[PDB]
Amino acid sequence: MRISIFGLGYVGAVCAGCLSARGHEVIGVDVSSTKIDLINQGKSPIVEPGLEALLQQGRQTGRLSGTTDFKKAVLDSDVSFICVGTPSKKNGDLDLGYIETVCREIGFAIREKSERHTVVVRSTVLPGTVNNVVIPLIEDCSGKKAGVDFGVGTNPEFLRESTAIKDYDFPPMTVIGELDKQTGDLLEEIYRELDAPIIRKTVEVAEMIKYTCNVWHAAKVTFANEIGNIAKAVGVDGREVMDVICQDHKLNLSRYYMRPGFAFGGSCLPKDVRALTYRASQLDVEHPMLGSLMRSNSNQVQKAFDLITSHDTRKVGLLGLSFKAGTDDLRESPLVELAEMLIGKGYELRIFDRNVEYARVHGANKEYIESKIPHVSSLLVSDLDEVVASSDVLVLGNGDELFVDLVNKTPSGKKLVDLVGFMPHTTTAQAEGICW
Amino acid sequence: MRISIFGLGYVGAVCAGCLSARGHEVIGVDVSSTKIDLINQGKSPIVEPGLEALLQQGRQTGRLSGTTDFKKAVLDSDVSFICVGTPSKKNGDLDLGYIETVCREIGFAIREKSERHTVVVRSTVLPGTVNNVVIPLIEDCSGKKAGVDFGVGTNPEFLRESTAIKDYDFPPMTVIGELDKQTGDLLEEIYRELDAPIIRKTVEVAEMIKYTCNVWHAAKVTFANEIGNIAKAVGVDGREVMDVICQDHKLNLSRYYMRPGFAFGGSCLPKDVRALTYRASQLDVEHPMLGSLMRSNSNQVQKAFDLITSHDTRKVGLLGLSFKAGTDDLRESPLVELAEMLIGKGYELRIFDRNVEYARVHGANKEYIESKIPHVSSLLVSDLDEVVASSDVLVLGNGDELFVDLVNKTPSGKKLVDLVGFMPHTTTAQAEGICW
Ligand SMILES: Nc1nc2c(ncn2[C@@H]2O[C@H](COP(=O)(O)OP(=O)(O)O[C@H]3O[C@H](C(=O)O)[C@@H](O)[C@H](O)[C@@H]3O)[C@@H](O)[C@H]2O)c(=O)[nH]1
Ligand SMILES: Nc1nc2c(ncn2[C@@H]2O[C@H](COP(=O)(O)OP(=O)(O)O[C@H]3O[C@H](C(=O)O)[C@@H](O)[C@H](O)[C@@H]3O)[C@@H](O)[C@H]2O)c(=O)[nH]1
Ligand SMILES: OC[C@H]1O[C@@](CO)(O[C@H]2O[C@H](CO)[C@@H](O)[C@H](O)[C@H]2O)[C@@H](O)[C@@H]1O
Repeated sequence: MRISIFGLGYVGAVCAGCLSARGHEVIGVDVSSTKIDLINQGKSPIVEPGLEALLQQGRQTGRLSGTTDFKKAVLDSDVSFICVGTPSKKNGDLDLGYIETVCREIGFAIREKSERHTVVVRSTVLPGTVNNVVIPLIEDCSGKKAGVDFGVGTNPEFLRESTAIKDYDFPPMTVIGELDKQTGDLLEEIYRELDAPIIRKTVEVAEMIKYTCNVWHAAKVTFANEIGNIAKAVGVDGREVMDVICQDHKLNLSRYYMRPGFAFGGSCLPKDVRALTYRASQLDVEHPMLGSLMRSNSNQVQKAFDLITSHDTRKVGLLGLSFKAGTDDLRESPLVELAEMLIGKGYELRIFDRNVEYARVHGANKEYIESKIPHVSSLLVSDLDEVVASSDVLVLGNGDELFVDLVNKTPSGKKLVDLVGFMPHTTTAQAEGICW
Repeated sequence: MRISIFGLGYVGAVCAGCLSARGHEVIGVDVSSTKIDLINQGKSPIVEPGLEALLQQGRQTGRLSGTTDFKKAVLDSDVSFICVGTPSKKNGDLDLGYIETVCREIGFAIREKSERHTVVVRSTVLPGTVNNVVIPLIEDCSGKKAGVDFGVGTNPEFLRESTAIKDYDFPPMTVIGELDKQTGDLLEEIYRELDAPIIRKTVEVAEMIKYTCNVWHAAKVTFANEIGNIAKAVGVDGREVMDVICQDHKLNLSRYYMRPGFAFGGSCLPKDVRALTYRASQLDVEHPMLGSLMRSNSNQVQKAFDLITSHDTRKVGLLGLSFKAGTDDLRESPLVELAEMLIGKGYELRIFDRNVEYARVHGANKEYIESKIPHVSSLLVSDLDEVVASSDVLVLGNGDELFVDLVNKTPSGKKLVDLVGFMPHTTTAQAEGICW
């Protein structure tokens, strides 16, 4: 395919090299005549292993060239990848300056082009950027309309500097933000041979995925460092500790714990976080990230409370009370906390939990339930149908499979607040999720 | 084996069921008459799938029993597991109250026994607890010596409530904290049949591993929730976003980013963290964890500075300047930041980086290197041997393979500050790690 790439930096030069190596005819575009001149000499503008060879190969086969003539580039290509910078503004916000300039240029360029052109944003931009910035600018400069006249989509990159070519060749996945199907199909064709999933999503999901990947990488580093600092302070090797953590692919390096939802609770996570951070404090080890967990957690409880109390009714049914489905353990259950908040605010609360109800009859926790939290346990209702019938707002609190039916076919006149993820789709007038 | 278990709660009751089901003679000890009575009836004190059957089986076969008689329990077993509570004190610190009484009880019971007994702590306790609390109390009350007269070890548990039996049967790994070899060997024999690695470390490392696992789990949930909250605010399904994150087993769900070391940097992580948190703030989405990353990161830079300047010399050699080995990219490099801190405080700094040295004269970043940061780049030295010979403190800043030789064969009269992990072992008088 004929392809134009806007921006020949750390990302764009690699893409240019990798695409031309696969047989595409690539025209690199940059405002920097320094970078353009190097590329036309088969020279890498950066230190990146293997890049110079790919650029050399591209010039020799006539499949790679560099230019500042953006109009010609667009006229001579089927698709333009935007790979320009999105640096921070002074205040930390996303600087759209370069994206804006390129969009105007591309719009001017396609104004009289009679073949359908396609624009693909590889640069990392926030959700909303394509709708509110890219499309309007291109549409205003071209006199054409997105979709029918020109294709638009996003295609984030996951390359790491120093291993960019290997990362391109063997990525974890290809992510496509799709508006019109033609562009999505075009991108699928370009990446089709890679051994990784092609994931097509809305533009907004695609961009959120990119940011989430990068912030996750940052969170991982930060976690390893804070733990490392604590380990050193207690006289052990932080690398040894993290090495063992990384041998666990069931809980540590799996998708478990990675579902957006409600606060964590139970008899161990809260106390163990408090104890480790307490010890770190005693040892003069600052730990901003580890020290933020409990506050964030409490914030999530408040968030659920705010969703529940936003409905002009006092009749709340709480589905689940112990900290997890399948256990009766009430210790530091966020659902108990939520229940107590509701009771404190005068709500008419009914609660269903088959595990806790069972525990009132069989088990060693009867005294806790009847004497320690009587204000809450007295609100237990043994019949799920009754909780549903007599409540207006139903809160899906933990993962009991018995709550599935209620979500699949909700009686009329009820509002659901989903803290776990039972909902098949996003928030509607009758059902709202805490993170969807 | 003959095993006694102290504490028949959520963890202990499960261990009692699973050990007796494997053919061991198990004597469960608790101060709660309620729990003991239930065990003796073959009844579960808790709602935990499959547990009651195991307890029934243990009573039927005559392998399981419960008692408050701690002395007799110890006399009639060869190993005691401690599974008592370790709840928070009011201040968030670890409450050692239950472990202290159990240690005294066990200590008095072993005084009454000539044969060698073995004590294994399964309860989650902070690094240092076994050496500073458990051992002294057992020794004091028994008048005997740890390791020599009685076996001592730790064996953290990784069980989740509601899936505890499945987790016992199919754990990610078995972790053993070891003092005397006999106890380590005994624990290995108990867990040999399981399909998972057996990891034997010092007691402190074992204790640290357990905490790190739980705080990691807490961090995972918190990350998912904060991202979810942002996702909902931008009109997207947070679950859809995280589902895609979890499809990446190369960067997201791998060990990459999980090594303790230095601050993250480069042209993308910092700016993307800043942009996402900025947007979250605009959308009134609180995000304590995500909002803590940059501060923790800057703290790590300060930590390195502190180690470097602790040596009473001004001659510093910095090995690595760009943000990663194998690239010349200086954008938001933590090593450049560190260099500037050192220059600002009057240090005699020499810098080695083969990539920046190359880029300074070939490529597209020359003007930045020569005109923007000459106060740093002018300190570049071509010969690694020269930076080494002329400096007193050498800082291992990024992962260049060239630095390996310096670490394995360090010339006399140097102090190494390892920010990466080149050191084979922990901190010594001549070499210190940022997290080891
Ligand atoms: N302490 C520590 N730091 C680490 C570790 N692993 C990496 N780092 C650091 O994390 C930073 C970023 O490195 P890396 O992610 O390897 O490279 P890069 O920043 O070029 O790539 C990331 O941004 C890309 C991008 O947005 O363009 C992404 O595409 C890419 O996937 C990465 O997330 C660097 O400061 C690293 O030193 C670790 O285990 N421990
Ligand atoms: N939001 C969200 N919450 C989650 C997710 N997965 C689990 N949770 C929650 O995380 C909390 C802890 O649950 P879990 O770890 O499944 O069970 P438990 O707390 O019994 O076990 C943990 O502590 C044990 C222990 O110390 O005894 C550990 O052994 C064990 O591995 C766990 O870390 C609960 O509040 C859960 O609801 C998720 O994907 N998203
Ligand atoms: O150490 C000698 C003695 O120990 C036994 C068990 O008591 O074996 C243990 O130690 C061996 C050597 O380290 C290990 O290979 C083995 O796994 C462990 O049980 C006896 O086999 C031996 O006589």
